[PDB]
Amino acid sequence: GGSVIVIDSKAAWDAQLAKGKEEHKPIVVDFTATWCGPSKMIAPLFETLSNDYAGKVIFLKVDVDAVAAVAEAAGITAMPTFHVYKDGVKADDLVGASQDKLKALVAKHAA
Repeated sequence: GGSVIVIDSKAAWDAQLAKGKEEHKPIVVDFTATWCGPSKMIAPLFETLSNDYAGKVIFLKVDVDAVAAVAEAAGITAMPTFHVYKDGVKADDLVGASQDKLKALVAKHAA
């Protein structure tokens, strides 16, 4: 899926956040579920932005079915939910399938 990194475990989740802190590059995470309509509708844009901003922003995907513990720790309630992580901690979020809002989120934290 474009440049998006599929997170398959808590261990991979921690390592990616640790690398993003090392490299001083922001991380945008898409918390998804295959039963969620809005999640499937904005996934193509998340993939496109992952290609456009490759080198500036790290893009992760967390399926709440595959890694329930990471979704629980993140406090997810609705989907799609986007989280921005800087230096290991959550710095921003965006809930909903708004296309303009997602483009603005990635642009805000890539500058």
